[PDB]
Amino acid sequence: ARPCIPKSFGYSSVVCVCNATYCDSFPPTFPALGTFSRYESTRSGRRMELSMGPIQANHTGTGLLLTLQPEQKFQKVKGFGGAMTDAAALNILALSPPAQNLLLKSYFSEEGIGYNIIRVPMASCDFSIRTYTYADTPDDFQLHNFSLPEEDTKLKIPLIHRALQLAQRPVSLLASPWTSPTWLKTNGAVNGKGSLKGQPGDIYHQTWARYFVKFLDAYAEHKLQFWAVTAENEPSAGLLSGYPFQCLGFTPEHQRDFIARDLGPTLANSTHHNVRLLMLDDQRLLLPHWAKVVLTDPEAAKYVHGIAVHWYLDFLAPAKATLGETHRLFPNTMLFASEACVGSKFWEQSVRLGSWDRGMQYSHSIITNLLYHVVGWTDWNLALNPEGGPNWVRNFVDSPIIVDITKDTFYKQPMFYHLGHFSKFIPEGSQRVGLVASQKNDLDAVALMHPDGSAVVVVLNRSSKDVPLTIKDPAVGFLETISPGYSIHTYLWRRQ
Ligand SMILES: *[C@@H]1O[C@H](CO)[C@@H](O[C@@H]2O[C@H](CO)[C@@H](O[C@@H]3O[C@H](CO)[C@@H](O)[C@H](O)[C@@H]3O)[C@H](O)[C@H]2NC(C)=O)[C@H](O)[C@H]1NC(C)=O
Ligand SMILES: *[C@@H]1O[C@H](CO)[C@@H](O)[C@H](O)[C@H]1NC(C)=O
Ligand SMILES: [Mg+2]
Ligand SMILES: [Mg+2]
Ligand SMILES: [Mg+2]
Ligand SMILES: [Mg+2]
Ligand SMILES: [Mg+2]
Ligand SMILES: [Mg+2]
Ligand SMILES: [Mg+2]
Ligand SMILES: [Mg+2]
Repeated sequence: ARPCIPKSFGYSSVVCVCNATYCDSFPPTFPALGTFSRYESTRSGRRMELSMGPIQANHTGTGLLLTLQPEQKFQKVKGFGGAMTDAAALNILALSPPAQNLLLKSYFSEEGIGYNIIRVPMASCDFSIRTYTYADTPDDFQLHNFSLPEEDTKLKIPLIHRALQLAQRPVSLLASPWTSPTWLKTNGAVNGKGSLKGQPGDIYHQTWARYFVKFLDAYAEHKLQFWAVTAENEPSAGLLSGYPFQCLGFTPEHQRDFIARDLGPTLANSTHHNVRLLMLDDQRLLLPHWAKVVLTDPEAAKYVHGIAVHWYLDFLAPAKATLGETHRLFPNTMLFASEACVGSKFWEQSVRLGSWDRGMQYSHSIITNLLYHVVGWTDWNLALNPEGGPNWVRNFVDSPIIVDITKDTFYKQPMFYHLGHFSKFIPEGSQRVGLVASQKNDLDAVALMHPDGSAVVVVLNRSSKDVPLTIKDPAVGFLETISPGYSIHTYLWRRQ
């Protein structure tokens, strides 16, 4: 294992500096029964530092106790990852090959944080430098002129293969479109207010559904298979006049009927029938309404595997009214967080190198999502430049890895480590279990059990105050620990 090379840029914490010959690295340590592992990251600069401690048979005192309830079972976890946008691919490929491989290993290798999801845009988005679709030849309803351009064949696809080949965990791919070809749209433009022409069940909608199959066919020719697709990225965006970049507007009723008549049946009657379909792929305030509109129509519901949710400017929001209510109404339709990013005010710089606050936003969001039944959490761009780009409409945002081309260097932000406290230690098939606090407290925490029956607990302290605490597992005993102010911990232990 190789330690963080820390660097401050004046924010509250440090980045870890990587280059062609060096990057910080680690696989999770399950010590002997009766011992626990602790991984600690701190604002002061500790980065996922491993320590161990004893598990006692007994505990006495008045301090905070967190008690696992391993017989209280909740959702199974699909996983964690990020988005291979054109911008992410361009930034990674701007490094020398050895630096590229250390960046990819940081995310995708067991030496890194064990990502197992990659979100793949279907053609261009704001994090593109060229506006294109896969079928720009006008009025090509047959999709004879459907093809993948070099953004896919020379940048994204080869990087996806490289990422998958570094992983031991199976990696799941998720596809989402931003716009259709403009000749399928009411406004004839990639951006602005515009929807598919006509109505679900017609030639425009059947062509758009077929475009999904042609996309999956084309990636399958490149030996890539998808776990899932979403029905549209941010369908509410295309309802807005002046929307600045690629979009395709659907009301929830339009999405319902498109799924029922066109996309569901077209996918089901294809070689890609095992690919899951996720609805919504948009902000939380649209729930539970969107779920009610789509999932109460049995001819739409039969095709919808899950509900994809985005996080933006609401990482510290309460989720009971949106995620909680949606789970209560539709508990057998999984919730999955398909996109999250930190945005700045329109006049502010998008990237804050070394912001601990942005790290805490990521981990607080992941904990909140897990406590409201969400099965996975997906970051946005895997890497950006120090401006938060490139981006053809200057809609810059932050990313967990920032590439500086001019020094063949990349910077791992606090967000990287906050996500890794979950991704590295919560394999696919892990299950959230109960965790109860003895007294009111300022901590954020979640407990899960691995498929093999091991325990994992994440404890985030967004306060400035150190909090001594005890964790009880009724089968092994008590972990006496401390949660320092501005820390995040992941605890691991064997239960037998
Ligand atoms: C990439 O990052 C690594 C880690 O921060 C940098 O590693 C450093 O590499 C230099 C190589 O010149 C090492 O310097 C050595 O200094 C001694 C003492 O003067 C000298 O006798 C040696 O010949 C050599 O120059 C340095 O110790 C090493 N540090 C670590 C922690 O491994 C590397 O420089 C970075 N690459 C670039 C291009 O900045
Ligand atoms: C579209 O595909 C057809 C059939 O292969 C081909 O004849 C035509 O040249 C293509 N059109 C364009 C504009 O590429
Ligand atoms: Mg600290
Ligand atoms: Mg308790
Ligand atoms: Mg897959
Ligand atoms: Mg408009
Ligand atoms: Mg495919
Ligand atoms: Mg409007
Ligand atoms: Mg978005
Ligand atoms: Mg981003």
